[PDB]
Amino acid sequence: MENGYTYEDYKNTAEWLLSHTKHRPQVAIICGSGLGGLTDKLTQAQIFDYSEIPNFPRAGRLVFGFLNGRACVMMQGRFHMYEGYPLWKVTFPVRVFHLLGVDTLVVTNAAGGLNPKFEVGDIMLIRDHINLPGFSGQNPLRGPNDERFGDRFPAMSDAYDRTMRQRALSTWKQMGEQRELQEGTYVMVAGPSFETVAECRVLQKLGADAVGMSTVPEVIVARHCGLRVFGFSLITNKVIMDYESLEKANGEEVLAAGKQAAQKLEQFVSILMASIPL
Amino acid sequence: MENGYTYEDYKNTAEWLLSHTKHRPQVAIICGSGLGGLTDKLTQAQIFDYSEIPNFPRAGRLVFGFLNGRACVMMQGRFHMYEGYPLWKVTFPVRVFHLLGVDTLVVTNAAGGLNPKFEVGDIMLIRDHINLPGFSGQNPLRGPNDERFGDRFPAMSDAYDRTMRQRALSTWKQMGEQRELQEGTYVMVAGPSFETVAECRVLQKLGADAVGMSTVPEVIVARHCGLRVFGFSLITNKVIMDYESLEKANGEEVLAAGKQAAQKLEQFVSILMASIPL
Amino acid sequence: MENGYTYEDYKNTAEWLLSHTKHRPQVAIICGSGLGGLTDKLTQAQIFDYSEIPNFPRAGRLVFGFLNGRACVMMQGRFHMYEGYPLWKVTFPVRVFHLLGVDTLVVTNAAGGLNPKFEVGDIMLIRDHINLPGFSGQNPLRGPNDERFGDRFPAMSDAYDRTMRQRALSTWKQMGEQRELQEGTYVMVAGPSFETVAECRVLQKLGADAVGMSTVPEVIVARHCGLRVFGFSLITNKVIMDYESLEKANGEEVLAAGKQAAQKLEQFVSILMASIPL
Ligand SMILES: O=c1[nH]cnc2c([C@@H]3N[C@H](CO)[C@@H](O)[C@H]3O)c[nH]c12
Ligand SMILES: O=c1[nH]cnc2c([C@@H]3N[C@H](CO)[C@@H](O)[C@H]3O)c[nH]c12
Ligand SMILES: O=c1[nH]cnc2c([C@@H]3N[C@H](CO)[C@@H](O)[C@H]3O)c[nH]c12
Repeated sequence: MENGYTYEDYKNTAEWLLSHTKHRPQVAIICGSGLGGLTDKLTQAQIFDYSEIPNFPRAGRLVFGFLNGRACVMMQGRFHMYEGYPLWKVTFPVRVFHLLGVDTLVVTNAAGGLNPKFEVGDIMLIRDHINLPGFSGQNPLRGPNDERFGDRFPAMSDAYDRTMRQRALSTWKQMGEQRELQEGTYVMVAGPSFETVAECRVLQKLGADAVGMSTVPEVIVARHCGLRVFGFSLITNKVIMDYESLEKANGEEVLAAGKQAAQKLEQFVSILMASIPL
Repeated sequence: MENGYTYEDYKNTAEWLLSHTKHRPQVAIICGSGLGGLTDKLTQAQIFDYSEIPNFPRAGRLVFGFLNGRACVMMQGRFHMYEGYPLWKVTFPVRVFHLLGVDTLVVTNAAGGLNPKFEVGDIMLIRDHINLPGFSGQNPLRGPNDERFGDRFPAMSDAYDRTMRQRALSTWKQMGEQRELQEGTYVMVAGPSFETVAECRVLQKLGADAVGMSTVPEVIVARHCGLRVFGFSLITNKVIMDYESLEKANGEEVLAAGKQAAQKLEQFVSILMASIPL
Repeated sequence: MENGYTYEDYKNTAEWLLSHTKHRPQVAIICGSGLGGLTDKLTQAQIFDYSEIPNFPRAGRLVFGFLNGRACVMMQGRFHMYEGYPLWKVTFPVRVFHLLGVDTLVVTNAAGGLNPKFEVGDIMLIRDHINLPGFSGQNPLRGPNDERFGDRFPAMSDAYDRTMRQRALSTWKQMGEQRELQEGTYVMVAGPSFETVAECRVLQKLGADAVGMSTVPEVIVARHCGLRVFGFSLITNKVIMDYESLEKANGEEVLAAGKQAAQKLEQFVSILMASIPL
């Protein structure tokens, strides 16, 4: 295997962007889908379709602008391993962002609650991840390493910025809420099918608190090239963890688990901006 | 990655079959190898070699006929990830079956007993699975989804039909047997080499009861497109679970673990037919 | 998928080698990198670069010679899944070795200690492995099997020769050392990034004692074709197993964890030679 992109392809995507928008983003935000009407909060919103973007994998848009005093770039729609993309395509935008000048990555996603304490609607702050595809070989850094981005063997034990995590628990308290900010381990599985009961039990045993099909690869790539990362999971569903229970996970409840729980998340992210140091 | 087949290739395999046999199967059966002399029980047996079959991966035969009052199609020999097939080839026949008109899938396989209660010879009824290749990306649905088959994000928490499971425990009692029908979680690993002792201990800890190298992908594809699924593992070997024990798993004992334990299985499947609703 | 090499490519690499060196090796040694200045201990050292070697994947050298009374072949630098090589390239030299006449494989590697009893510097003798890439499909034997090498379904429950393990604990006692020879399960993960804390906790729970990114595939291929295998991990780092700890795994401490701990290892291997039966 080999990454299709050369250092230069990245570099030429970045330049193209640098020249087609006067915005100079500092914070990249990678939202779910449902969990990002977050586009209206921006101001001076400039949109590019992925389709116009030299090299951009493949209705997918890059929106540049200003969230609450920070210059942002928001990916609206992301790529997934389950769509068939190799990981070096899934995480191509991350490297592009670094070269645009960005120094922080915020990632959000929807995920099934594995911890029996979580409730549909909860926001879980990501403290750590379990990269199960990565154990087998599906790590987005597989291949020759390019030292212009970062090291051969980057560390992930501190992927999720301790400072931003503290500031996120501050901010949340900064509005004394009906539920608290949750915290835990996000496990990535490839999907696109949902877990069996036995699989759920496997993931609870591994120590995971939430489960989804994304995020981890962008986080690894982000950290490889020196960005500060933090993120959240909107728990959209409690994963079925025993056999009598006749109820099921669907793409419908994940999507339709926008509502006040998703608006909550938008506003939370938008306030966070103020805790990101210039 | 991308599935090599288009909706049309399936469709043209099905039509070719619809026109070359007057049989109209309702139940697809996917047997092991050793565990399916089950071909003689059929009547009005019409055979096609895979080799004559427009598109069929690659001595492999589709046998059409009548098991105990049901119109069947029996795959004789299957494909495996360990032979090098991508999963979209392994599970191609499943989609073909759906379009032939089939509404039920019975899958059987040979597997090592992980549960220390099992004994060589036991039939384990499949209650659930742990799809370890699927955690990393080897899910046969990886790629663009085709809604003519089914949803983007199908559920697997109920893959193994509760009704058929109940009817299977009925039927077994319907002949008050020397051992009981076993029940549990089948875990798929890719192979083709057998597990170490430490690996066995891993799989026991995950909650698995039996282990093999097949089945799970056909089950996921079956469920993706609305079939009713049930299956069995003939436990052909107790997997070596500690270090003094000098005895070893071989392809010889799996094969030669036909005998009265495999005939038992044939007859069991053949009676089951009567519990499959028209 | 398919292995790029045919039985003949192996065969022609071997012959080329058989004819370009009068050495006839019996023991293949596959060292780390840092953990093999072991080249000077050899005598009658003949070097080939990988680059001159018909078919050899891709500064990489095969060194032929004599360790302590045994005819050796030492791979200096190896291939890794994380560099992008498929496993059938990573393990190509192993098959070549078998055809050179070799009957034993010694493998060594650097690995993070998962067992809280290990200490940086410790040598762990490999008693077993957990091949996590192999669970998902990344097994170097994936594809049609070639019976000239070995069986379709080889066993790995005895991969790590019990005799050589006993002789290794003898030999170590044969110099009554400040720490003892450690022993345990090596788990392979693909890398190239290092584990999170949560991942470490996963691997401790699976029963693993050390973790690295190599070895397992060569061992599986070695055993597939009948070689005797034994190996070691030099524990170069204690893997970070809880969150307050601010210290991190780096490629620098792994490399610079040569020193007296690596010389110890060289000398240990060099004495071992005397326990390998002719
Ligand atoms: O219970 C779950 N298991 C795995 N993934 C998801 C998700 C996320 N939502 C999407 C599927 O609805 C998918 O893109 C995935 O990342 C929500 N709930 C679950
Ligand atoms: O102990 C085992 N581990 C993994 N697979 C199998 C099998 C099944 N039998 C075949 C190998 O003998 C293979 O196709 C696999 O699906 C029997 N026993 C075991
Ligand atoms: O803590 C660890 N986790 C995973 N691999 C390694 C290694 C081994 N060392 C190399 C990276 O420094 C790499 O080739 C890997 O096989 C040392 N320590 C660790």
